Amino acid sequence: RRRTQVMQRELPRTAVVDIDALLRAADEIEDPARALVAREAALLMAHDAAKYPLPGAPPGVKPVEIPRFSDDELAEARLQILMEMKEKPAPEVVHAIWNRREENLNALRLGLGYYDSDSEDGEDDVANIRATLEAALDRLMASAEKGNKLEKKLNLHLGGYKNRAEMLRKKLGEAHAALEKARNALAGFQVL
Amino acid sequence: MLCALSGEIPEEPVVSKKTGVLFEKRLILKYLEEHNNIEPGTTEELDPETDLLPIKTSRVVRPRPPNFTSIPSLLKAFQDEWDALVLETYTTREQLARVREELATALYQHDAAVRVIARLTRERDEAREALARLTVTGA
Amino acid sequence: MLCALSGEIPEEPVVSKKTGVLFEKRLILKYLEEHNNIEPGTTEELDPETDLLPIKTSRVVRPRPPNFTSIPSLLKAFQDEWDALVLETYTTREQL
Amino acid sequence: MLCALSGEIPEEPVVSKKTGVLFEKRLILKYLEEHNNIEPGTTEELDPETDLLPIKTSRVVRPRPPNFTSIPSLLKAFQDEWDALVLETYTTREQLARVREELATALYQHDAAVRVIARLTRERDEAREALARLTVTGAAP
Amino acid sequence: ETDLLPIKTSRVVRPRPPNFTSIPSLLKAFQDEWDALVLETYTTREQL
Amino acid sequence: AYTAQAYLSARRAHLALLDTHGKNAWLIGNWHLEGEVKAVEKELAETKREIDRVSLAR
Repeated sequence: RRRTQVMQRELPRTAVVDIDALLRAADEIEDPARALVAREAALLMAHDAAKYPLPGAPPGVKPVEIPRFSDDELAEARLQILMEMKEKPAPEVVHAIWNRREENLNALRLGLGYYDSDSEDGEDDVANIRATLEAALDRLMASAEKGNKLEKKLNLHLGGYKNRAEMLRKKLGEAHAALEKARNALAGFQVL
Repeated sequence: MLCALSGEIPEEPVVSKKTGVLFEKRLILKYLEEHNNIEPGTTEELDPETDLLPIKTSRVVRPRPPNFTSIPSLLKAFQDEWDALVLETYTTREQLARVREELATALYQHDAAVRVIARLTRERDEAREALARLTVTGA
Repeated sequence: MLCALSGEIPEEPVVSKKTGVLFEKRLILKYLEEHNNIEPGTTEELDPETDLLPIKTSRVVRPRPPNFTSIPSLLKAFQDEWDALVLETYTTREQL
Repeated sequence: MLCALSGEIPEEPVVSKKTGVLFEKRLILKYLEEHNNIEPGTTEELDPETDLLPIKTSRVVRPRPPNFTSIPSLLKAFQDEWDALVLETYTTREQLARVREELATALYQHDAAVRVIARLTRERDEAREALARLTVTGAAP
Repeated sequence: ETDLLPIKTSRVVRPRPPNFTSIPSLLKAFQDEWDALVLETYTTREQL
Repeated sequence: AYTAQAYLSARRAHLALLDTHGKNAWLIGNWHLEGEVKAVEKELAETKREIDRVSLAR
């Protein structure tokens, strides 16, 4: 419970999190409350990586100590935030906003996580698209190699069964032709 | 296919006119002689000479083997793959819509919490300034 | 048993009450519509609403080949099957 | 109308008796099998034998384009449609992953804001207690 | 008021027009073409 | 590249399902094909027997 909530929740954000660079970016924030929130989020991400290392992340991440806070203080903060919360937008409004985002920006552009709203430069978008294409090509090559190995193993396992099925089908076709010829011969023999 | 009682491909299959369940001729005959002409799993009585109809397979058409490379089999496999992909896309879209609604609610709550945090920081700074002034004046 | 109209195992088999010939339900309905409700290969009229008995059994599952595991491979196989069916129909017409 | 699960007009659609949402019979049956009798878009359980009712109407005639009069053109059109559907599914999966990552970042920021708000409330309470103690100890003129 | 039930619409998916490019429509057309070819081949086989 | 990766993932899933159920699928298909071939051979044998009986009577 002392660890980060995102660590115990689903959909992990990043296996590798840099506390120092995120804290330096938090110090560059002009708004003081936003800077404090970003620094605390960096500390929470570092504690989540240290306490709950995701698959592929390096181990031995150093944890960060934090002061103890009562649940009553968190409940009071949540009540204050709910009192300060305005009217929630309807689901239709959020759906229309998402549809406008998917109509103005491209669906492939919206799917890519490097397409930010403030990234109007074509060079940065082109570099991000090139990096994403290189990563996708590497992943596709690895998947193709794994699928080729699996297909080779399956073919080596089931080639005899396939050959037996083909031979049985050919024998069945020859038997059907012979049966038709025999039926014709029987009809002719009866007439004769 | 398969037989209901024997569990294998019936050499001389027959179909009950009441239930439509295929069965082998000899096994169903012995069961009807042993179960007083009553079908298995049903309390209805089936006539061994009337309710049973033989199944005939004319060899006029070319016998297509039931392989996965068959054209109707390929069509059925394509339909099944399309249905599975549609179900997966529907589940993924439902999960994405739920995640987007949760992210929008989290963004609104984060904006409210940032406003509350700024107000609390201003109040704490004012209280610290008042405490410092009281400590300086309180000689 | 296999469908007499399709040449393979019917997904929804139906049998005539008098002829007792297994066929696909859609194929039997199309043949009845295209021949004024007449059993194919016979001179006796067939009623699809009363004389057709559906077959309630399990579905036969074809073994998927290792090569036929991709959408483009499936499309190529479907094109080859359609071309083979067209060639077989043309050869059957010429032989007739 | 179009089916709710697929977005296209089903050939043999059925309607739920609770919400009145049109769907395909096979797709709804597969979804109920996969989700253990859960209706799409809600959490209520609708029985396909009872809550799902078929609609008896005339078949809508789809206008076949003149391009779809040959085997190769129809095959190319079907291949293009399948490729478009596969690309749409991959884009939907990538967008869902990006939305999940963004929601995780937003939840981390919200938890950080809650912790900072609790810390600021504790600091403000301590400062207010110190100010009250100084005012009680001090002699106000 | 009781026997008539209204029909609701969900906008989870985009509106696809009922054209000839639909996957299910293409599958139905291919099945109909296969059935017609099978009927023609069966008539030709009976004649042969 | 995304379409190719989706196709590769679908092929990998199909290969995994094939490795899971290949023996059952091949056995069921072989049993059905053998039953159909046996039925066709039985029909041909019955026709040949009837033809032989007619030939003997003639």
